[PDB]
Amino acid sequence: FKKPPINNPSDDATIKLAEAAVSVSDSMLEMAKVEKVITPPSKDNTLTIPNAYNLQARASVDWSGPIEELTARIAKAAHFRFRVLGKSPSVPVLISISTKDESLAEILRDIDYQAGKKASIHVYPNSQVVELRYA
Amino acid sequence: IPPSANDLLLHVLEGVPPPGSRRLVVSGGDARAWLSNEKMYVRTNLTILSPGWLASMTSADGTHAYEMQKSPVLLVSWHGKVMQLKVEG
Amino acid sequence: IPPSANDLLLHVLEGVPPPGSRRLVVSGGDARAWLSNEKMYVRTNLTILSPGWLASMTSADGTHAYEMQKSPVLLVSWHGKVMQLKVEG
Amino acid sequence: IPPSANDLLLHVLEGVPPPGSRRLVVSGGDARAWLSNEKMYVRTNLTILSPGWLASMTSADGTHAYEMQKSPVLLVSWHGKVMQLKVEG
Amino acid sequence: ALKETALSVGAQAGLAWRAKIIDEQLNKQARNLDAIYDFNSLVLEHNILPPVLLEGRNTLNLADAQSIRISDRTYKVAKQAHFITTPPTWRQYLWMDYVKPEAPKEIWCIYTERGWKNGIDQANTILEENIARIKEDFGGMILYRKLLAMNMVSPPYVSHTDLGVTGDGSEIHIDDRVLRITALPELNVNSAEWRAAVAK
Amino acid sequence: ALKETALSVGAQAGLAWRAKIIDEQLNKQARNLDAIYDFNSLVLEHNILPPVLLEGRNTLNLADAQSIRISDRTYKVAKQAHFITTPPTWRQYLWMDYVKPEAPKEIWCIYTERGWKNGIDQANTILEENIARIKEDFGGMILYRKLLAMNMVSPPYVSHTDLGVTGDGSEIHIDDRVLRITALPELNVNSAEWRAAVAK
Amino acid sequence: LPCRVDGACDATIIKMMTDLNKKGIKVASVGQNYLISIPASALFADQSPRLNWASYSLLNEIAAFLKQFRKIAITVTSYSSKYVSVKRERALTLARSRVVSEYLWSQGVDSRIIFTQGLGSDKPITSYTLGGDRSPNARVEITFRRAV
Amino acid sequence: AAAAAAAAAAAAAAAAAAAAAAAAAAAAAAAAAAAAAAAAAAAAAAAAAAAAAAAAAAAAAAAAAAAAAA
Repeated sequence: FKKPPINNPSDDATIKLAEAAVSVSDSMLEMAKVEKVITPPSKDNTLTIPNAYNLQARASVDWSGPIEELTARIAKAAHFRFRVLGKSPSVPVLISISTKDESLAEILRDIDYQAGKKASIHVYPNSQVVELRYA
Repeated sequence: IPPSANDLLLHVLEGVPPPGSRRLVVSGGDARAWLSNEKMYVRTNLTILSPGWLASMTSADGTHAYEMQKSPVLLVSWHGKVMQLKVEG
Repeated sequence: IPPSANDLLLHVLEGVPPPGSRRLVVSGGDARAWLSNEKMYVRTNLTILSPGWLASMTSADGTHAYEMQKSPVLLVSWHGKVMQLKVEG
Repeated sequence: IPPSANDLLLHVLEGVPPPGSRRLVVSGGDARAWLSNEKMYVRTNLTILSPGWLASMTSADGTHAYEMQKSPVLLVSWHGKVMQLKVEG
Repeated sequence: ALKETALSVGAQAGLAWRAKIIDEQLNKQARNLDAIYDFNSLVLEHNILPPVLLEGRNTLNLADAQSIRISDRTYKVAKQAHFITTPPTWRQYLWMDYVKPEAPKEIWCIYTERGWKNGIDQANTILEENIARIKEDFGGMILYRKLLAMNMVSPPYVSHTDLGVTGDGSEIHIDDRVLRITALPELNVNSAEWRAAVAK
Repeated sequence: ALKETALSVGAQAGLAWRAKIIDEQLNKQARNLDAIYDFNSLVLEHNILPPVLLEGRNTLNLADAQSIRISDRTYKVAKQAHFITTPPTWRQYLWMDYVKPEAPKEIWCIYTERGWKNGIDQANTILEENIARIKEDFGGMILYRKLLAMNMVSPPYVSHTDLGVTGDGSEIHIDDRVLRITALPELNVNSAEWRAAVAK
Repeated sequence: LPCRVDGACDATIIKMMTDLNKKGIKVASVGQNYLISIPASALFADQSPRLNWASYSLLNEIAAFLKQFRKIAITVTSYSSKYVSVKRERALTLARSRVVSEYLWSQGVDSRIIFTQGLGSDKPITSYTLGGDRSPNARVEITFRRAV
Repeated sequence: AAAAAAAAAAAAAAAAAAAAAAAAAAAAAAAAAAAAAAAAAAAAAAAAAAAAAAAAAAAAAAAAAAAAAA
């Protein structure tokens, strides 16, 4: 033998309150469906994983501050050259990473992402150089 | 120009009370609360949901410190559970 | 130039009383009445017929909100039936 | 320009108390302490560790003389052992 | 007179008992009321609590014997949009207050029952206004999202003045963004760019 | 009332007893706490006690309805670096005070047990703040040594004005070195020379 | 006042734990990871995603045992022996676990998530492969971690 | 309390009591995760009772009148 559910709407008011709950929560959902701006993954603009074996090493950083210094440091942690293209503004591009254990190509993913449109990262893995481009 | 935060949130991001405070006992959750001057400050790692806070910081280990007005009940999320915390003072 | 309506009819078009009111109990019909300052306001969906009102609004669902002077009886139409409602205060 | 030391540390580098003092009895270690004017002076050959001193001298035989504020307990190292000394006054 | 103070004994006990019963009757439907009064996913893009718009259709005012004014719809901005940190729950709006009253013949018994139902339905009217206030506030935010779609209001225009490292040497703040609301959400009267709710 | 002063008798006795138990419970772990709170090998090159830096990440202030300020990290210099003679132990920060209280039916017994646990957990909150204060002060010095590596603060710049034999003929001091701190440790805002904690 | 017990007692926890081990539902108790392992003979019919009517009593002290702990995510995962194919098998065990978690959140858990999944004998606890649901490999397992 | 597993061994802070088999269901400190969901206070979930008043009504610190407790 089985039981009915414990918080079950087994009551003529609470069924109306809970069918209203079902109707308001899915009406919130087609809400969130119509105003959810997305990016398609064909056109996401962010970096990929540049799949070089030096970039798949095993790192850790705690930081807030200006972006060119970390990517200088993760270039020379990845044994990569670091190029900068563009001009640094007087307000610096200020990002912050505090992960104690993740992959350092995915640092450069987090770098590009928290840069956004003030700057961006390119990786050339055959040339073994990362490059930081401003606008 | 607004003020930055309160810098005493750095102290209640540690466990130490503000100078010249009154202790508030907290029931039903891991939080500590002090009342400095008609404002309470809560060290927790829970997430306060209902009564609204004026300032917040967070340490390295996910401990948060909140400046808020004195409300005798705090509503938090613990791990997705809506939870109540009760303060005297 | 006349005033537009009272904008507090927007509040009593919802169920909420005006700020600083007195509740009036209503018998014999689905209405709520409050008295702000020598004027009562009635949230109903019935149609008040006899004592005359000074202002009216109506929501999306046919709920009406009436500003009128204090009369101890309201006469409405319910569904073509002439009906009486009785208020104390 | 700071003062050099206190020159009365020369006297309490010997065993002699400062002029116009009060004796302080010292328990649990070989030290002598006097209180001149809201400051105590300790002749010892132990090493005072916790409460911090304002001035120090040392004689030829490793006896030290310390000027410090009045703290009712002294923590020393004896021979690598952390040790407590207790003063009344 | 003793009958009157018997009624006054019964009133507050009935109020506190009815307050108790509807408090855990609220707490039995706690996740359902978070589904109903979900203010959390009604807030705007910069965690701005939306304002409460009030709709009144089909309005008359009898000003005097000589003149009336009708208007067809009235939209009012009440308690304007503002920076909320954590969104409102239903529990600030609906929770009635529980204190346990510790303050204590035949006419006493019959009027403490009529005091008891007077306390019960007076607690019911307090709860009715609490539901009324949350339905005002929440449906006003819903009425914004109608008129923000329907172009009768402005969205709020924020301004983020980014600042770099900030302060003296005793205190730094590293990424110092000051966020203001410049333009409040606000009904436009230039009415040609309005919309209309036609669906299928 | 007699029940209340029974509780007040039980409170201070429970506080002093709990103070006693955690004092030799501290003294049982005395060398372990010298290992934990080793301030001695945290001091700087000229026996300078390092300052206490406070980190607060991910900060919001709701200033009013119109404006918030977020900052990502906040570093505060609290109780700035200074010449220490002998380094702090844990015993100034953690030792609760033992006095032996010599000041003395059924309701008395049950409320002296509830006074006794009130004294016990109130002594526990005093100890909790003592541990909190030593964790603030010590981890602030650790946070310096992070930021001194990580170039967000200056090291202190001492100056040793050496003097030769000094004084009149009634008093000589032979090798007379005056040591000052000129530049205090101090957070730089010129932020391009900062570092970043990348390891492997 | 704050509550001492949270609707549960430790004597009742070990009373249900002995009674479930006497009826053969094996309760492993490692750290705070709790495992109750249920043979699929003791709940369902053979090679079916359908409960027997008497087995909801077995689910009754399963759910009343799951009253007693503060828990965040129960995961319920089911796997049986090979019947036709691994694709039919994984459809069976997915329906199997989702049916028993539908009954478990019909009943009382204070869990916030029940994850529920089924596998195609991909993790079998013995190499002896006697038959269908009478195999001791053919089982559902309900594992969680007791929070604080 | 911690019944029939064994007696209560420790009392783990930031937790419940620790029986001498396993972790018990009885809360050790005030600051454990005890499932409060029904408070009992005047003007809870608005701000607290503004204590300076001496009148008939009970005013909250958010300047609401607690008409359910006056």
